[PDB]
Amino acid sequence: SYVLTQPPSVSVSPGQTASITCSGDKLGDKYACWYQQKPGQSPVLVIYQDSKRPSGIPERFSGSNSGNTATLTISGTQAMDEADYYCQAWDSSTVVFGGGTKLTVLG
Amino acid sequence: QVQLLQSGGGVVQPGRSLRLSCAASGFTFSSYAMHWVRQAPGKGLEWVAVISYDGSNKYYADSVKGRFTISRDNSKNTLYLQMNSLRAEDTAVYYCARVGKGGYDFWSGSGYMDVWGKGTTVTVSSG
Amino acid sequence: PNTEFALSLLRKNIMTITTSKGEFTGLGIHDRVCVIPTHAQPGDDVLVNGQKIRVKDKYKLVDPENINLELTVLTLDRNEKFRDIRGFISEDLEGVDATLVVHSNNFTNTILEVGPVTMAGLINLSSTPTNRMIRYDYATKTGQCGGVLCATGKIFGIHVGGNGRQGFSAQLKKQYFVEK
Repeated sequence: SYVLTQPPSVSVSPGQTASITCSGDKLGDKYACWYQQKPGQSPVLVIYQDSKRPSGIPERFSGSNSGNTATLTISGTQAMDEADYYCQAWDSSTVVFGGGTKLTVLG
Repeated sequence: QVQLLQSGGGVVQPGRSLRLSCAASGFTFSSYAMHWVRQAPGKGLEWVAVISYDGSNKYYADSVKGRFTISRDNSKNTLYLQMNSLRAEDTAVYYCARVGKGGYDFWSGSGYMDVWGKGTTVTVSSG
Repeated sequence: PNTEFALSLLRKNIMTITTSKGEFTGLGIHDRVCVIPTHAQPGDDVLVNGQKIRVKDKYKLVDPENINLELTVLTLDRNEKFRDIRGFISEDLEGVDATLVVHSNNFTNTILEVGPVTMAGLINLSSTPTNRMIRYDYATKTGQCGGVLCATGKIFGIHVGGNGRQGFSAQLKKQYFVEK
């Protein structure tokens, strides 16, 4: 079983940079993508293929993936970014979600 | 325009079967692998199953392999998850999702998921 | 959505080639001639989709100024001939949305939409100056070396390196091969 680990929670005030990571063995040799999920809603793709942003996703979201860790960075976090964030890895033999990180935006 | 309209679900007794379905519209359904992903109450997203674009390849998470079946009808733009031998631990919201075209394995269906259905709640009435 | 050409390539021309350096995607061109990244350093035999095949001949491509082009042309000691794809080789690449077709390591049957491509020219590729490099802004992976850079009915080059933000292919030219 391939396991992806995320920190349980991150909290920042509006305008700060939030950094959410996901780690697994040789994750940098796979593709990382990121989903945002708000209460009572379906996940929404915010980053795909390590670093690409779907149209409509704010430019403050960026992604990287190297070594064993993928990182979702929110540069100038907004109140509406409060949500759970999930990393997912894929390669030919792999589709695995990380455990999720709760992002709280406060004060 | 791009839509994954889910149906089915509800309360089900353990050991029994329930079919989840999804109607796809606004895109060429027959060109995309599809996944089912589930989320138990207060838990994270968990991959459940995949079916490749033409239905020829199917894979299942260890937790449901040997019980669930996935299928698709590319003439009716429909996707199905037949849940059999249900257990309490299958209780979850079930989403179907489309594999994005930015980069993928068309044989295994592995990739990232760029369109998600609204989700269907399945509650198994067992402890 | 647009996969027919890539699937055709995968079925008749793209192989997993194993050398002592590991698995690479390889592209059969015509006859018993295929290409692989030069840093694959093939020996006297390779594995083609797992089967041991003797290398009848091999040579590294360099440009008229003796600069590495990072392509090695292999002639395989096998009876089956490759479907001739020389007519699809294209230099008609500026601003085209290109695809990488990968069949090696943890990226088999893999299609990547790498976006617009451009000629970067000379690059320091793992400390070897290498010419005729085509660049794309896309995250590539260690297991994908040899990936075929292409578009519908066009073959542009072979993926030979990258850094996680930009990837680089060695250009393919019809003039590298017997005229068709």
